[PDB]
Amino acid sequence: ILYAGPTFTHSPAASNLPIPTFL
Amino acid sequence: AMEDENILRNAVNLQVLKFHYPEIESIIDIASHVAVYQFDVGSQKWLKTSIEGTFFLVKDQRARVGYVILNRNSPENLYLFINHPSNVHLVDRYLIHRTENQHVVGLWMFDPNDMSRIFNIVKESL
Amino acid sequence: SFTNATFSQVLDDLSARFILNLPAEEQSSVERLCFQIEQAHWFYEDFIRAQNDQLPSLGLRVFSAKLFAHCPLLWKWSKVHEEAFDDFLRYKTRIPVRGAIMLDMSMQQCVLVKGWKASSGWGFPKGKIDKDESDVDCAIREVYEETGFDCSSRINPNEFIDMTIRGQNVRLYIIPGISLDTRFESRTRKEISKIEWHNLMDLPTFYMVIPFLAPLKKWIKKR
Ligand SMILES: C[n+]1cn([C@@H]2O[C@H](COP(=O)(O)OP(=O)(O)O)[C@@H](O)[C@H]2O)c2nc(N)[nH]c(=O)c21
Ligand SMILES: [Mg+2]
Ligand SMILES: [Mg+2]
Ligand SMILES: [Mg+2]
Repeated sequence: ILYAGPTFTHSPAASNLPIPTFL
Repeated sequence: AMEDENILRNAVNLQVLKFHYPEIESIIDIASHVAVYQFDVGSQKWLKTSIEGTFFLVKDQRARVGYVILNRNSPENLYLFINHPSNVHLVDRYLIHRTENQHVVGLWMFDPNDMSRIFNIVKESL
Repeated sequence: SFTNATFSQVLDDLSARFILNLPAEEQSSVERLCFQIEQAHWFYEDFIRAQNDQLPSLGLRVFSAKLFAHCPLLWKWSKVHEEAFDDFLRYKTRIPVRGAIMLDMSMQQCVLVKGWKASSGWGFPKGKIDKDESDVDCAIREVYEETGFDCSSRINPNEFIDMTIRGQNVRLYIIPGISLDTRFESRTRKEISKIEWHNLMDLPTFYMVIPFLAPLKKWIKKR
């Protein structure tokens, strides 16, 4: 209903980021 | 009224950007919020750096295209140049920028439309 | 670097950093703008007033008034700022707050946290809910935020104490079996100064904990 923290504050965890083969 | 707010918005934005980096000339585009990450090679894992802020695709007085993140968590901002568009990759929900000196930065843009638009601008800008 | 920067240049920065380029989803209401004002205040107090000592320490209400009279987007609310700010903290004191009452393996001691300023009293690790996150995810987010301990594998969503202090709904999940050797440390920039255990018998049947002492003791005697 009411919130104190926006969505962009909940940035995805570091594990979510992709790992392409060249990394 | 919508265009008036955009005029005052870009005016204050540009004045603040010039306040931190006087070499900046204009603002090409803006993303509402971007979380920055760094991929640790040798550790083979992504590190979440606390650089969260507004994203400013800018151009300096020497025609160099770069981007500035006004970090909301600390005064340490992030100003990085894009010397060639083949260093930015649209992979999954993130952009992967390989800086000139073999640094891998991962930008997560809160707005997916901002991700696609920023990515397409960089791919067309050079 | 604000090492020497006028208060106007500071307010210009804080405008472009927290207010003027927000996502449109929360730039529609007035209270939602004031929550970013509170974020810009913590930045000004902790960071900007640390590179330029000449800048004054301002209360949240005073700082908001200066920034509302400064940023052109906010000029509409500058005259009715006292009433709009009254609506802001009237809004904030109604957000649901979730936390966890972490009991030890003997169920005779609990984990309490103390606020940053030395005057602030003790209380359970709790915090306000964010947009669209669940009550349990909120309790996990804020207990990890204020004590650095992850209770996701330990929280029981069916075992909680629901309270409505004033207009603020507070829910604290009872998590027993927390070992006394477990390490605690806050992961915020302020807000939490101390984290210690307290004997439940040593609590007053200062603290904002009293309301939960009646249900908690009945819950422990059951087990
Ligand atoms: C993260 N943080 C929290 N505080 C203080 O923490 C108090 C509660 O802030 P809160 O984070 O909204 O609490 P909650 O989510 O746990 O319910 C405020 O009164 C602030 O003074 C903070 N105060 C300053 N100056 N800077 C910060 O970064 C900061
Ligand atoms: Mg709290
Ligand atoms: Mg908290
Ligand atoms: Mg918080």
